[PDB]
Amino acid sequence: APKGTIYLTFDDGPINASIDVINVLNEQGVKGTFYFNAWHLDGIGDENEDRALEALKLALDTGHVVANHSYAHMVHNCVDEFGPTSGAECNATGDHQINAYQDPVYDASTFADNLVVFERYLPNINSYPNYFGEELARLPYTNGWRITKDFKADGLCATSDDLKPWEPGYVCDLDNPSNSVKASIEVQNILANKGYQTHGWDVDWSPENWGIPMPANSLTEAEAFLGYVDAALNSCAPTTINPINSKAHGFPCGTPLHADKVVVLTHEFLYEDGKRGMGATQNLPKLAKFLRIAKEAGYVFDTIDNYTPVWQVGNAYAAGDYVTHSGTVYKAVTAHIAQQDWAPSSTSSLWTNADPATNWTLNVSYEAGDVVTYQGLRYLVNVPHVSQADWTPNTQNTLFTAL
Ligand code: NA
Ligand SMILES: [Zn+2]
Repeated sequence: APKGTIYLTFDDGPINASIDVINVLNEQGVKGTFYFNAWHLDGIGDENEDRALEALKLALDTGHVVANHSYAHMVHNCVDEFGPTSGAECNATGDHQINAYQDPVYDASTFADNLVVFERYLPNINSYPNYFGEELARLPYTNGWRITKDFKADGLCATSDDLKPWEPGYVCDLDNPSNSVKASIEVQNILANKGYQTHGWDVDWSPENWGIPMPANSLTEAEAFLGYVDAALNSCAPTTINPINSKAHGFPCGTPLHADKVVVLTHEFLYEDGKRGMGATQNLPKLAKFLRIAKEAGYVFDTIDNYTPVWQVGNAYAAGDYVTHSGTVYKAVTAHIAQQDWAPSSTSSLWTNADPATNWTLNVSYEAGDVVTYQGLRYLVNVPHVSQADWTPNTQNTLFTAL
């Protein structure tokens, strides 16, 4: 059995550099998960991106998973009026993380916009089984997680209302997080209610010297980075990670679904020869070498659509095991072997729904203290129970108390 599973994930494509990263992965059979921003398809993302559509097609045609990172990386919150030059304008100030989330309803809606743009540029995108745009997301800047009803985390220092973490006077108060962080938490919850899972990361393959003129050249070496992975294994890395704005607060250390897994965050723009350094000439070899020695160290590589295992006929499940089935998270009621006619569902006796959503949902094991939303109103669970269709919170006064 493997030492563990690494989920190599790439943020902020599709850009020209994505093609070179993908090719490297393909020559070793490794599949990645790509958290894409469609504004690069529109040509306003201030990267080398004339081949962005080519790169999206290549990701899909060679089996990589495409996921939702929002249309424009929240850059509308970086400028007064979003437009074709906002990306460069925000790159000039480096203020990406300041007021990064403002109106959570609007900001969450830019994940929906992202999908509309993908489906205009690639009309058959939903005929690809590896297109997970509607089901997997990651918030810009934010190591926040929405995995199951009992597996969630928020980056409480991820973004700021004024000061960047290194400026004099910067403070993060975990009991009074920034307005930006509070808005981002609401974004997480909106997406969970639309059926997304969101995944953060354990380790960020990033420049070791943010300060040199060509920072991409300081990308950690393959051997040293494997050391970071090894150290992340089963050590609750999302909470121990540095810098402060990268921590995932509340992450349930030791949760079984994270056991023996390491989610790596990196960015394809770090693997390009250009304004950030000779990332292609120096860093693509580090990537290729990482894949080789990771596999030799006993690791296997997988994509985020398998982080929660997909339900499969014939597999053995223990009580408490989590799966996804047709995109929905379920928790096994009893140990059993899966059979084709008894799949998870809203009426299954073998599974309960354990999506990280907070809207009232059928076949959920509700506990005292849970709060559900139903017909626009909030209800507290009074009596633990498994929900069912007749027990809608507005009419079930024994089981729910309106807030
Ligand atoms: Na889902
Ligand atoms: Zn990003």
